[PDB]
Amino acid sequence: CHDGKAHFPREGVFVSNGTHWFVTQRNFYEPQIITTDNTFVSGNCDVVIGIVNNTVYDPLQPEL
Amino acid sequence: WTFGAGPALQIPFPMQMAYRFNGIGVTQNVLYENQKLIANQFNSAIGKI
Ligand SMILES: *[C@@H]1O[C@H](CO)[C@@H](O)[C@H](O)[C@H]1NC(C)=O
Ligand SMILES: *[C@@H]1O[C@H](CO)[C@@H](O)[C@H](O)[C@H]1NC(C)=O
Ligand SMILES: *[C@@H]1O[C@H](CO)[C@@H](O)[C@H](O)[C@H]1NC(C)=O
Repeated sequence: CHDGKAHFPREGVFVSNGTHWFVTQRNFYEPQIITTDNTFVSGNCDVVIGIVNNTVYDPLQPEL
Repeated sequence: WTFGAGPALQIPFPMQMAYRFNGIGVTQNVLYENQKLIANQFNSAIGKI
């Protein structure tokens, strides 16, 4: 969940190491930061069951 | 399906379905938004066997 929107992975799954959330491919553990370039948005944060709160990184803002 | 090609790997059932929906060309968000509808249709289909 981010800013009231539901973000889903383009590929792979979301996993937590106990303190931080990452997105990784299913057949081999190789975690990366969750960003707008590896997720897609569909529906709001209220429609998905089991949805959790986090921040999704936007790679374009640091240069603006 | 993982236990059929190696060690068994636990997964939430709703996520197992999400993979199976992607496998037929239907974006996984369809499952989550309609999880209750899908579970209900399943329950009915099994009951009629
Ligand atoms: C999770 O990964 C982050 C980044 O490497 C690390 O800082 C944090 O300590 C890890 N958490 C645990 C419980 O290992
Ligand atoms: C997961 O299952 C437990 C029961 O063991 C239940 O209390 C919990 O609410 C469930 N969480 C989700 C997201 O379904
Ligand atoms: C996420 O945080 C909001 C407050 O901004 C809260 O209302 C909502 O219930 C939280 N959702 C989850 C899954 O923790």
